[PDB]
Amino acid sequence: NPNANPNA
Amino acid sequence: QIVMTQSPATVSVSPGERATLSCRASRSVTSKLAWYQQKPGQAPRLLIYGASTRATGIPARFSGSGSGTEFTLTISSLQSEDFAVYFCQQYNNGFTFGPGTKVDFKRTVAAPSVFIFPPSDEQLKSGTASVVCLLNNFYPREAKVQWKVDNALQSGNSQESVTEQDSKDSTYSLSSTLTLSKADYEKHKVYACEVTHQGLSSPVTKSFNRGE
Amino acid sequence: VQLVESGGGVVQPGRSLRLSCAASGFTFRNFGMHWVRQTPGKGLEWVAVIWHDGSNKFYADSVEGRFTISRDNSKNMIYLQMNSLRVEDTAIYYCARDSLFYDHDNSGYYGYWGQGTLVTVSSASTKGPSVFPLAPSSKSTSGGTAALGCLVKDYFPEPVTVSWNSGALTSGVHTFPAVLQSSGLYSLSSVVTVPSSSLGTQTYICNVNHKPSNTKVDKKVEPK
Repeated sequence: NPNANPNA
Repeated sequence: QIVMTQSPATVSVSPGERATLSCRASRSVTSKLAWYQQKPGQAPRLLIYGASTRATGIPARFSGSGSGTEFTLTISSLQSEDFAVYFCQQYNNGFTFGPGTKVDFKRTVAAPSVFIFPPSDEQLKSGTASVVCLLNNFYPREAKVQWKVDNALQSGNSQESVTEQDSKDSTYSLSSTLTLSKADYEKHKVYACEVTHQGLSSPVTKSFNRGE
Repeated sequence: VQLVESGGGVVQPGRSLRLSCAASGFTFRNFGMHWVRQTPGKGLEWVAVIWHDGSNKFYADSVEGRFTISRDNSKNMIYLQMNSLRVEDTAIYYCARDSLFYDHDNSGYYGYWGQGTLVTVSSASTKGPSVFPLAPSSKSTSGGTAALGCLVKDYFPEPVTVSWNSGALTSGVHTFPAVLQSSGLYSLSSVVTVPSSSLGTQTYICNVNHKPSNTKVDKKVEPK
C-alpha cells in the first residue's frame, strides 16, 4: 500500500 | 489507476467574482484530495488538503468542499493574484492528478482575426511545405481550427501553439501549422483554414490556391 | 523550507541519468519524500515515494524496474536513478515533501515543492534552425492591418530567441511557444500585425538567434 504514511 | 477529471478546462472570472472549479474521481477517494495552484514557470503550491482544510498562508477566499467522487474548489471573490491553473490530486489509492483548470481574466468576447500563410518557395525547394493559419487577438480561449485540402478534412498532420493571455488586451493568439511533403502539396489545389469561435456568427474560412 | 533539484539535461534514449534534490530548513529524517514529473501534454504525474528512512519505496507503473529512488539522511538528500530511458520520460521532475504537519490519517499530499529540473530524452543532435518568411498578402490583410512573420523550423535544442527590427518593433509581436515535431526537432513562429499602409515603405526583419548552435539569422519579410 503506497498510501501508508511514509513519515515519522 | 484512479482518474481525476476536472471541468471546465477554462473559467473566465473578473476580480471580485466567485469562481467554482469541479473535480471528479473515477472511484471514491473519501476525503483524501488536495488542490494546487500553479503559475507559468513556477512550481505548484499547496492550497487545500483533506477536502476542506486550508494550508498555512492561504487566504480565506479559497474553500474546498466535497466527499467521495465529487469535489469543488471555490474562490469566493477572486483577486489579482489568483489567475493561474488549479490541479486536484487524490491520495486515497495511489497518487493521481487532474488535468487542471485554467482561470483567466474575463473580458469582452473578441472574434479572432484569421490569417493564412502559404508555404515559402525557399521551403518548397528543400522538400517540405508548411501552411500556417493565424488566429490573432481573440477571447475566450477556446477555438476550433480545421484544415481542408481540396475540401478533404485534414487530421493528424497539424500542430497548434497558443500564447499566454495578453497583459493589456487580455486576448489570446493561436497558431496552427499544417505540414505536407512537397509531393503531396503539389498534388492538390485548394488549402483552406476554417475557424470556429464564439465571436463568429458562422465559421470563418480563409483559403488560397497553390501558386496564386 | 527549501528543496532544490538538479542533475537534469539532455540524454539519448536507452541511456541513464541520476537526479539529486537537496533539502533544507526542516527535519529531513522525519519525512518521506516524493518525485513528481510534469509534461506539457500529460500534465502532472507522480513518479515514486521513499519512506522517511529508506525502508519502503513505491514507484509509478510507468517506471517500475527502470527508476530507483534513494535518500541519505546524513546528507539531507534524495536521489533518483533512471535506467533505460524512453523519450516518453521527458518531463520536468519536481522534488516534493509529504505532508504539511505530521499525521497518520492525513498524508499523501505535497506540502512543499522544489523548483524542478528538466530531463529531455531525445536522439536529436544539436542543429540550427531554418527561417522561412510568413509573407504578408491579400489573405494576410484584414482592414487596415496586415500580418507578417517568420517560421523558425527544425532546430534542437531549445530555446531560440526572436526579435523584430533588432528590438525596435515590439508592439504587435507574438512569439509562439515552440512545438516538438514528429522529427524530434522544435519549431515555432513569430508574427506581428502592422499597419497595411507601411508594407511599401517599412522594412521588417526578424532576428533569429539559436545560441546552442551559434546560429544567427536575419530574414527580411516583404509582401507577395
